[PDB]
Amino acid sequence: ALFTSLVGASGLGFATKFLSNKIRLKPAGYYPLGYVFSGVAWAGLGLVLHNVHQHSLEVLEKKK
Amino acid sequence: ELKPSSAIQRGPLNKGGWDAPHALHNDGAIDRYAHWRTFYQERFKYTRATGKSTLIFLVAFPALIGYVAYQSEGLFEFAGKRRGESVTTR
Amino acid sequence: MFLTSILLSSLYLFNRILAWQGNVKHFYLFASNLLLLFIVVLYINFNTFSNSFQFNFELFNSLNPFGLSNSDISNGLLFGIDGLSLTFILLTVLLIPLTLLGNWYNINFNSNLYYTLVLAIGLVILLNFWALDYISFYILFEATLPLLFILIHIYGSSDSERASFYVLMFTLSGSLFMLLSIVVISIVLNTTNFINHNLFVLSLDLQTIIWLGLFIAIMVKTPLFPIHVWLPVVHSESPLAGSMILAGLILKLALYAILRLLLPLLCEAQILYTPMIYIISLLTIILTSLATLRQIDLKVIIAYSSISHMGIAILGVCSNTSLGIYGSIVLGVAHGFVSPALFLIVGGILYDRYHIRIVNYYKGLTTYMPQLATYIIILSFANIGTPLTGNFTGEFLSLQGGFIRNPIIGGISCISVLLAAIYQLKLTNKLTGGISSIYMHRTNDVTIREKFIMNILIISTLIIGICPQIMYNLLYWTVNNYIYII
Amino acid sequence: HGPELTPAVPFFQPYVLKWAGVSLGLVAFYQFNSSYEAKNGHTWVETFFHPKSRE
Ligand SMILES: CCCCCCCCCCCCCCCCCC(=O)OC[C@H](COP(=O)(O)OCCN)OC(=O)CCCCCCCCCCCCCCCCC
Repeated sequence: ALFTSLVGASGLGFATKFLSNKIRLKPAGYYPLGYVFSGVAWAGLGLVLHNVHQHSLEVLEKKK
Repeated sequence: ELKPSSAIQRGPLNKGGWDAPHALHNDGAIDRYAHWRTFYQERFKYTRATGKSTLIFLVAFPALIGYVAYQSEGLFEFAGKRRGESVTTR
Repeated sequence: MFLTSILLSSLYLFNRILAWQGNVKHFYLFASNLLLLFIVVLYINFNTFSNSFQFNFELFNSLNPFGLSNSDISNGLLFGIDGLSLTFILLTVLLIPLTLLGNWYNINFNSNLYYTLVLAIGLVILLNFWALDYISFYILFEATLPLLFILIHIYGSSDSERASFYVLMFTLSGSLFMLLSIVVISIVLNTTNFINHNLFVLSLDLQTIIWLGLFIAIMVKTPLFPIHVWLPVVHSESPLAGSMILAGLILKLALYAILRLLLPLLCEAQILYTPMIYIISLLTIILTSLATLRQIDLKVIIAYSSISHMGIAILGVCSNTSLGIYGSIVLGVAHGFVSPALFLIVGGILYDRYHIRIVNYYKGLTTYMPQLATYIIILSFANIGTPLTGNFTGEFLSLQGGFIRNPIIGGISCISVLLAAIYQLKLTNKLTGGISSIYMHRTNDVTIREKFIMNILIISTLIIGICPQIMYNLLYWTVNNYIYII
Repeated sequence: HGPELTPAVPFFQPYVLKWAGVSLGLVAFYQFNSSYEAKNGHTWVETFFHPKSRE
């Protein structure tokens, strides 16, 4: 499914923003729009990798 | 001219909590005895006694169990039994 | 969308209990306690009539990396149970709130670190027993070791540096050879799987030399004779939780892994080579239960006790007979009860009161702690293998199964009842008797939580000791799934 | 001749109540389920057992 593959990469993005706050000795929610930025960015990476895998599967289907 | 910054104010570390009073008087002789026994391996050396024990329990005793275990392998079949029947296989 | 919403709610509830409350001892207890309510309801819906694996799920499939998958092509990580796999989960989940409880009034410095590490190395050994590939069994066979390293290094007693290095080094050093033998049968069979490998035979020259890589890998984990270097000196400097979860859970894992990995695809490589397993198991029972006698430290004795019982257990597995398999399982479920109770006695209660673990200070425990000297005696006499305790049912059936396969090695190995009585009763009558010691101010009686743990770990031995059949409903397929006597 | 009496102690201490209550509750539960040999033909808690069929 495409949707869980977006939500998981967005969760990886929330983890990036969280851990980057915690290295800088900030609290958890410091700049809470930055979670939206990282979620959209890593979710877009999930879009890209999802579509590349789709097209690769279709190329394998056409070889029969 | 290279010093960590003036903006640190770093302090001392406590572990926090309650000073429990001493329920045990430590004995210096027993303490140094036990510290000698646990870290015994840092001062162990090979002598004739050490070599005799290492020859028996590492070499001769596994070889004796090896002889007994690999020779007497499928001999005994004590499942039912009768009188006069074969007790072994070989 | 629904199961995502459950997670988005539960992480928020966790966040707010982090915010208002300071510790998450209460929410870790609540979560690890709800794990029981979950796994018992999984036990209710368990069909016992089928050898089959009931509850199956793949994680990390190609078509769905973040979650479940239903495809005709599977390269993820399989998970499931039957029987065997389920008794050890039920061993686990009723013990992890007791180690999570076990350091309640103790920690005082970075408690949120400690209970996170303990709960995490308990969840990883849940999913050990759920796993079904050779790699998904192996990627959690050492996800423990990081958190075990840091749980021993910080929070270890004194000289915890060396113990933390040993729990990484020895386990890793024996574990890489397991990785070799997994790589070889993943490039020969092209399947990592616990379902199909009954079907696949191998050449005896191939099957011979991949059994080595798994056997000297479980020689480290259940510490057999050229190993058990590390076992007492990882115990003796561990904290309280990481000693209970070590000796009750990490040791029985290789008892589970000699069943799950070795016996059903190494069927013909073992019958040539069981009488090396009998050599090694006997001279761990003869040797390591004889070095217990001369021990100045008090936690090291219960460590070598764990070695001696795990050396009895793997000559019940490797019997290729039907009583020994069930006997080793009931050893693994009963030693995992009686042994962490003993670690609560040695470094649990007595090290909290007097902070030094030398034996020579400790006598006359009866005159000021009567209702601890009772827990000394009934729990020791449970470790020796008095009947009606569940340790004797296992010791009896495993010595009987090892008597079938080779009777001379069983006759020699029967002396373990004596050798396990010697050191345990020598410790018990040094601690219990005599005039109350000079060095020792009188401290508190054993408190409500350190009785609440103990009576659970005592009733759970006595129920198995009065009826070992309460878990025959699970195991009666796995008594048969591993016999190759044609 | 007096045996030198010790202060007065209640009988039903909390462990008496807890241990006896759980033991007698489990015994009553076992007899309650064994009373369904003719009333239903199977035990009560077997009605909560719903595994999947083997097929
Ligand atoms: C370190 C790398 C290792 C891999 C990463 C670690 C694993 C991450 C956690 C994922 C694994 C467990 C959670 C998700 C799988 C189980 C829950 C689930 O949604 O599936 C239901 C499960 C099986 O699925 P199924 O029976 O086929 O029904 C689904 C029908 N659509 O039906 C069942 O039978 C339930 C089985 C659940 C028991 C799972 C084992 C219990 C231990 C849970 C540990 C989870 C750790 C999470 C830590 C949280 C930290 C934020």
